[PDB]
Amino acid sequence: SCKTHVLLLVLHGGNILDTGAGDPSCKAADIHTFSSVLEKVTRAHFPAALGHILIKFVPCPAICSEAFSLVSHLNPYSHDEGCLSSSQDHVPLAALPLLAISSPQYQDAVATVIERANQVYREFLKSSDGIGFSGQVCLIGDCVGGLLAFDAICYSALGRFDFDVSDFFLFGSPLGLVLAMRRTVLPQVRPACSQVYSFFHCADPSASRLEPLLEPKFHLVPPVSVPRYQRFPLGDGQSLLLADALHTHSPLFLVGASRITAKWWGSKRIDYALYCPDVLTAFPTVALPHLFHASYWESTDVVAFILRQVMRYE
Amino acid sequence: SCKTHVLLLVLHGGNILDTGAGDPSCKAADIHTFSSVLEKVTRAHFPAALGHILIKFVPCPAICSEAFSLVSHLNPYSHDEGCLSSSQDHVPLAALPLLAISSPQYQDAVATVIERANQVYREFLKSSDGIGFSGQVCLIGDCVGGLLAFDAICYSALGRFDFDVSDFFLFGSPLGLVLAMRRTVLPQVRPACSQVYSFFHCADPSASRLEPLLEPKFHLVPPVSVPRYQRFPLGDGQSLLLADALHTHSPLFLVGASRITAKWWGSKRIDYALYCPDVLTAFPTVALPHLFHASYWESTDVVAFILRQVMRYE
Repeated sequence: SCKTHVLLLVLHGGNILDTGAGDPSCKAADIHTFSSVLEKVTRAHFPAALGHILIKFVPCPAICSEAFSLVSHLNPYSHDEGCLSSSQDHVPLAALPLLAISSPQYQDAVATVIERANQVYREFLKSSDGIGFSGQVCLIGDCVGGLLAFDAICYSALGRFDFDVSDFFLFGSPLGLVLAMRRTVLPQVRPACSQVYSFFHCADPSASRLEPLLEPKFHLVPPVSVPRYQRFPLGDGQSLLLADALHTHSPLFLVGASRITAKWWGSKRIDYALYCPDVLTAFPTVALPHLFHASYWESTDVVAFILRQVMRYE
Repeated sequence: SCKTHVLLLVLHGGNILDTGAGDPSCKAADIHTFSSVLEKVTRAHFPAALGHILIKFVPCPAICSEAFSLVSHLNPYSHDEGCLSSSQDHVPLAALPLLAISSPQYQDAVATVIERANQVYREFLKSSDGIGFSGQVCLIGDCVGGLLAFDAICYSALGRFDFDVSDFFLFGSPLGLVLAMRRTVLPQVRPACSQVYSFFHCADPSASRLEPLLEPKFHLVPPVSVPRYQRFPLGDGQSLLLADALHTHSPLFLVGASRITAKWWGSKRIDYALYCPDVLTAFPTVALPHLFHASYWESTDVVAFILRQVMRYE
């Protein structure tokens, strides 16, 4: 009945250097660009999806504001008020998410995200495109929004989203570092979703693997290489299944297989490395969080990958 | 009576990438190199100090071991067991001190350092060089040892050192980042010493200013430039006093002057930037913590500076 089969809900929190009140047009511009890539890839190769996948977004609070001010005041190099210096090659970017999630007010940002996402979902259900919706809701979190999205669906084994999450995609999010901090302070939390797919460019300062936090020996298993759309528009035929990694690397892991499988966040691999044009690596450190953030919204590699995953429901 | 007028006690904890049991000969080699620089500068320009300044060291625990393992397992790049990859330009070095001090066992490392320092001090007092000692004890902390040394002398306004600390020198220590984390979680702690001098090379990944944590507008006052011994073996004649910075930058700060002066850690500036040979900047990120760590023990710039400070007691 309903024309929308899959709702892609984007939790847009910006990147680790964003501060203050965001520009709402900037968030909408990101989503418009992403939506145009989705439509183009859909027409070229997934015509059965045309008109059936809808994108909505949720603006998240900029939880790195105070952390940015502290890091900027720690900078040994000369700089102007409210600024970093591009000469600081090793600006401590990894401290920004850690300071952000350590704030006593971080939990309030999570509660706010849940409230805004439920309002967006409810308006969708009343809209013409949402009447009679019975499909899948996938979550997409950007660099910072991914952190909030994860904490919003996590449980042990503030309210809650009004929907059940199927696929959960993370765009260059430093979640791994955050979870390493939380394990250090308080030494299983798992997300309530059908699968986690965490994308990163290896050279992104926020690139953080999650698989070795579930099973440490995965640090010796390479991340999955996402196929370049230009060469493999239909994918490269790889199964993506955890069981294939366990089977191929059985000496490393193998009760072993069942214990790892039980604690995994889905039946597929979690760590996905994206092809990184060499141009992106020619920039000073302070420019990289925005450049990597912006890359996702126009990535045909990422969009084609997402589309392939939502076809087991067709 | 006693031939030793100043005891320089070095808390040697290594750098943020050190793990496991240290090589004791390595720590002793560092201290021997430092001691030889001290003797050479002393003979050239402080002959009244010859034979009257003694160096002792205290090996500290390698509190970054577990953090190193986590960061190494987060690395998106291919690497070997127990290793970082030099291709990871933005390895999250800033996470290492933060994970280290967040461990529930960090407080036990501080207690252990206090115990070992008191044993070293007691053996010194029994030695021929220490009988009748009535002089000053200065503390020197290296990158990691500085963190432990600071927490050992801090109080609000585990045991304690058996001595009172005069000057406290920090060699490229990420204390500022640690204190920014602690202020974020629990939003005055001050060290029990006559003065803090925190040295850094601007390009050192652990370089972190402390002055803006005491007074935020100091982020717009440059750190003090340490004179190069090659050109200014006797110093450049600068007072180093906080009051001179407040006076010269009075519009920024000025009850203001008295409140800032009261919360400062001594009467002198705290942030000291060292000249950095360009060679040190030609190295990949994973090599920099050791290279910067090693630089201090052979630095005539640092040694001449230290010697000038211990002359107000002559």
